[PDB]
Amino acid sequence: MYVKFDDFAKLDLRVGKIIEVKDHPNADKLYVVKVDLGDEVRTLVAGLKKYYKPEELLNRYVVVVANLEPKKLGIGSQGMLLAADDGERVALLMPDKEVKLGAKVR
Amino acid sequence: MYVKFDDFAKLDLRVGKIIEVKDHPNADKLYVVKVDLGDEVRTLVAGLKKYYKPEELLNRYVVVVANLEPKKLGIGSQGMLLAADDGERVALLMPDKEVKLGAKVR
Repeated sequence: MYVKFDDFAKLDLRVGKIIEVKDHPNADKLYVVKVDLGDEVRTLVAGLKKYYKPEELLNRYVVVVANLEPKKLGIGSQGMLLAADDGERVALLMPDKEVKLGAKVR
Repeated sequence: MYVKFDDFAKLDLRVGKIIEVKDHPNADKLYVVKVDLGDEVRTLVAGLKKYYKPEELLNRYVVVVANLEPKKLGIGSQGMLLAADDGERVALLMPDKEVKLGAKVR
């Protein structure tokens, strides 16, 4: 279903860096990662335990929907990391080069 | 400004592969690329002439807002490739691993 440009612009996609990956004590397959957006530190709950080992996620440049309305998952989460998934594999999005943390995706 | 989850779900972010990069005769800095979404072939107008040489964009796995309402830019365009930009550099988003073309980003 076609989406209008403003419907896209409403989203604030930013580039961030995962600073901490901790296990979410209150959910089996969720990780509680902290993302560094340069001016702020978004801590969000992401389900990547099944596809990523903490060692892999740390220091990774990821893409997050920064302005997603805060939620309580267990623990407080704000935003989500984007990753593609072809029903089989799950692969996080990332810039092809490094950029100022908090870089606007458009 | 907080965005509701459905406001995010409205968008169809897909992984695609750039099959062709041609110069847009009717605009200085625009490229007219064709993206392979696996089941379809989205041809969209992207302004990357300034940051990417055709040789670099070809065979690249990129992320596109598939369901963006078709537009006439000059030439017909549907959707747009996502790239981060810290006001200086411009870096396309891409999966960290390869995935079925047309893979849903979420």
